Amino acid sequence: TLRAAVFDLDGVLALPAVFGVLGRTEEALALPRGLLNDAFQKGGPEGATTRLMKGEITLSQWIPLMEENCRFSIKEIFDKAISARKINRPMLQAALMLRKKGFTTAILTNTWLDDRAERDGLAQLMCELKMHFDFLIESCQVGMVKPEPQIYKFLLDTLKASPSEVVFLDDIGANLKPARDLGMVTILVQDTDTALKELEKVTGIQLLNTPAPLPTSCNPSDMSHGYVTVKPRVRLHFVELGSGPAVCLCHGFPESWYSWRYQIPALAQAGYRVLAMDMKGYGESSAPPEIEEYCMEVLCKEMVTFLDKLGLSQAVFIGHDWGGMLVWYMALFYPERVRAVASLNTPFIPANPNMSPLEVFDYQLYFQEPGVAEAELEQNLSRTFKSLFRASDESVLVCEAGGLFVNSPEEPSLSRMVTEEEIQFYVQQFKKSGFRGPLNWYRNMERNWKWACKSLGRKILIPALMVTAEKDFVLVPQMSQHMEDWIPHLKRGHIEDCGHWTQMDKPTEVNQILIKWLDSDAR
Amino acid sequence: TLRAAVFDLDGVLALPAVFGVLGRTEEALALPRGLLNDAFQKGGPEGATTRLMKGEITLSQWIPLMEENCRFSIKEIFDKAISARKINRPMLQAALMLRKKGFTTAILTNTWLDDRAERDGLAQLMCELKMHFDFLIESCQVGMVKPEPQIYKFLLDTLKASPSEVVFLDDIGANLKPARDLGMVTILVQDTDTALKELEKVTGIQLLNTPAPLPTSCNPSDMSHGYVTVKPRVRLHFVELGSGPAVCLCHGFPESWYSWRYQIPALAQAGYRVLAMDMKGYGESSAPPEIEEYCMEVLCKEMVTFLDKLGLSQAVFIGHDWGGMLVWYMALFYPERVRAVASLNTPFIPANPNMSPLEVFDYQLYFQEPGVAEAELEQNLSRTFKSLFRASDESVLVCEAGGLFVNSPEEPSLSRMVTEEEIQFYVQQFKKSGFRGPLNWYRNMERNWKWACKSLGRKILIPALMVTAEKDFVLVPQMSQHMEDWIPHLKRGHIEDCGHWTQMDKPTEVNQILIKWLDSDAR
Ligand SMILES: Cc1ccc(Nc2cc(C)c3c(O)cccc3n2)cc1F
Ligand SMILES: Cc1ccc(Nc2cc(C)c3c(O)cccc3n2)cc1F
Repeated sequence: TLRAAVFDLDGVLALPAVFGVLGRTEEALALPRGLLNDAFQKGGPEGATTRLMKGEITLSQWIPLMEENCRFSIKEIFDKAISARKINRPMLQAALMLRKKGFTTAILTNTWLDDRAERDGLAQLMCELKMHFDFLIESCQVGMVKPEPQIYKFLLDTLKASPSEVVFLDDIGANLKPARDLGMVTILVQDTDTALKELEKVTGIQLLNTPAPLPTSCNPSDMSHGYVTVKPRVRLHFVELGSGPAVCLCHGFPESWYSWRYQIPALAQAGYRVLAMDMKGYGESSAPPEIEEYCMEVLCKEMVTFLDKLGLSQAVFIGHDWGGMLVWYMALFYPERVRAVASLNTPFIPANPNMSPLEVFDYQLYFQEPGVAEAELEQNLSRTFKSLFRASDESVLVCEAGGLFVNSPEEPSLSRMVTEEEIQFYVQQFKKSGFRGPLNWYRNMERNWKWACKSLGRKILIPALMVTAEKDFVLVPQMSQHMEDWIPHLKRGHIEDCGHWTQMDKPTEVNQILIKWLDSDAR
Repeated sequence: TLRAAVFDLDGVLALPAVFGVLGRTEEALALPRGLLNDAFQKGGPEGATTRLMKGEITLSQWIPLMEENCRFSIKEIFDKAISARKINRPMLQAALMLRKKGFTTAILTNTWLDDRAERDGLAQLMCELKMHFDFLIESCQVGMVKPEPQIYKFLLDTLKASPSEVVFLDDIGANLKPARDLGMVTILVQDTDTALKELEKVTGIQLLNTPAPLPTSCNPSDMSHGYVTVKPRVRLHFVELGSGPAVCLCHGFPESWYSWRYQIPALAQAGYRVLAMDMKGYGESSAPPEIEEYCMEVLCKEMVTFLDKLGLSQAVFIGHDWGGMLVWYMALFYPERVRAVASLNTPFIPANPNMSPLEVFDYQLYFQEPGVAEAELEQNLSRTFKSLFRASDESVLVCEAGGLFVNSPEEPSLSRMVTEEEIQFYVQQFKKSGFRGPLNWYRNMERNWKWACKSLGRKILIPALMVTAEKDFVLVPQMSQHMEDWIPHLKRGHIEDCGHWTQMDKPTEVNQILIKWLDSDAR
């Protein structure tokens, strides 16, 4: 039985093949057939290309030697061919499905050491692909090349498997040949669909016509964890991924940086430097007990200090729920520090200066009395998160009846939005500080209103996005209707059949909405 | 006696004053004298400008109201005026000198909430200035304005000082008036030199004609600390500051991320995202005991994984000593991941394939035997660092005589390059893992040579800088003479009267050299 799948890069995981550009250049320039392909393979295992593929020489050293075997521009031809080569999405998807089902996956490729001025494009491609596989074996790093028999024995050694346990996929029959002679299952890849039919048939796993997959998530132990002391007793923790303009993600109640797990790899891949916060009172961030430590004024001031200490003059701020509330106040009180602002679910409603704030919000009154909601929420963490984190149809949820979970099961079923593993991550995070810090975010209504009244004559004029979730019953889309009065250039997004837990309910659409808005309005 | 100094921003810490552009526009457009200055102050404490300065309205909301009081472009005039306004360097220098001598320093300014498309320029200015002061009091954040008496009582309250203990500096006599009526020492700032003469006279501290100050350093507790697991038993720690292209700083033996303390704020201010590493075996990074864990191949592989996990397709790599050696091998084996490479002191010398590496390097033989050098180096950490970290003339330093510190004092004097506090930072870092991990970097000579021989046919063709230190007797400038044979486009820098500890010996020149090279060759 098969337990490992091995894929080539050029012509298998990445298309169009760089090999196929030599033939196209010949046809475009009306040169003799196979002229450029011949110059490329000139000298066989003794030639310039074999030296390049073994890592003896770099791509820039090879360009003049290739120009020789040819005797326009080889650099220009290869630059265009490398730029045009993109990830073969259905092939990646099939590799992803096999790994998910327990297969050890690997990429085995004949490649070079790229020192071209434009090497970054390829570096980015390899980075995106590699994260999805157990191993990446590059000819130029191992000083071995396909079809030499040693690279295959090296592949089996790294895989810790016998040939009969390995499916090997390649677009070059000659490179496929030694794997077969060893006893491996082999697929000659010409067109993707037929290759996948062959793969599906031999593995007994459905790979073709499969349902739309969820975006890539985060493994906590694989992330870069950052820590910033904003004041003597206050430290802020964040997860960081990517390069480009800074995008600060702000979760709600009772959440985590992990609530953005589906957005982090997507936003970093779209060209942003993502900073996913543990908001004050949560996870690895500090959780002081005092109520006043959680008023909007102090939270926003600490987020400014967080930027100060990291050396960031600005960040784009994206918030959900209480994070969405924070983000509107960052835009109103610190516009110089906010590149752009986006809120998921939380509308921006100016404070009524002629009315106190306490005058679907029975939840907020139950949360007022210190200790009451903490007692109920901390009693059984697994139950708390399983009851809370549910889609619109999964509804398991007043104050009065004396509690949030009065007519709720002791052992709720697992929502379709989460796995048992993901629930347990939240359980482990909440074991450190409990619910006091998180609940204090609701305990500053009067302070928050007083502070908000100072902004009543202002408008939000920096780039802004409001994202509504059709089926959020706490933060209803209708509550955002008058926002344009205060944010005239406000851009919008809307997600149908989406509950309160936007990021995990509808991750694909959240990502589509944010990336499109970031690229048009945030740089 | 004075213990606090308060500075205005416009016309004091930043020049030319934004107020002085109204008069220049009037003269350029041949408009009636004081026309634009009059429209600006129209309505007094009831006017549009007072509302803007109190934070009732944002700059973008104020532009149309100002256009009104005027009845070209107000936005255009202010955009140019804000862009032109730069930090008043000698004034900042004097504020820096007073704080160093125990003064509580603060900025008190009449400013606005900037929501302009180009607000970043000012956000960057405020960030650079603020880090150097105890307090920043902005009119738009406190809803109070100079010359109203409450802002002055608020300033005294934040300062926790009585008026007679405060020197207050302002370019507007009317704004200076209430501080004087309270009993504060006041300086009307017209020209900088005269203002500083007045400041020097009243404080009794030399501020004018003072020696060239060292670049801004790092306070460890004020930095963002990052942590990346590169493999099960290996975690890498780094300090991170700034935005822009990633610049990875790699220290030598027996050093720390803190060895780059003078480069971190300078490089971040020049527009780079600095990642200052604790190299494997050092500080908060993991220190496994095994020798093989420290061969160049594994170290370079882990640095690639560090980039993978942070989502960085490339970084510019800058190394000193053993970090300089690592950085040349990153360029040779991973060019796709290296934006540009720079080495301080460490030359690039290709391996001799016909000769073993063991055949000024008596230090390296003494370091070979596990436990010997650890015993001597760990015996007294304060003595180890005080003896090592010295300028070219301070020389307190064979193997034979049986030791590194044979004819060295038990209590060495403090080098001019370091403070007692800085030595103690290194002492505290080294208390965690000792010298085993650091010394293992010298214990892979044969493995490193074997790995290096695979690169003998390659050239370094990506952007590269070699920086030589005249008085480094281990890594002598003459050892770098043939480097061009392998790095043809190699750029150079040279530092005279500089010992082995380049960064702390000559910080100003290191920064000048790196920034100039980064801006021309690294983006
Ligand atoms: C159970 C529950 C209730 C409310 C919220 N979210 C919010 C968010 C904001 C922003 C609120 C708010 O601003 C006022 C009152 C209640 C609020 N509830 C989240 C929950 F998990
Ligand atoms: C005491 C001492 C000796 C040498 C070095 N630096 C180096 C750096 C490299 C890079 C070396 C090397 O490559 C071979 C042998 C010795 C080396 N010494 C640093 C010290 F603090």
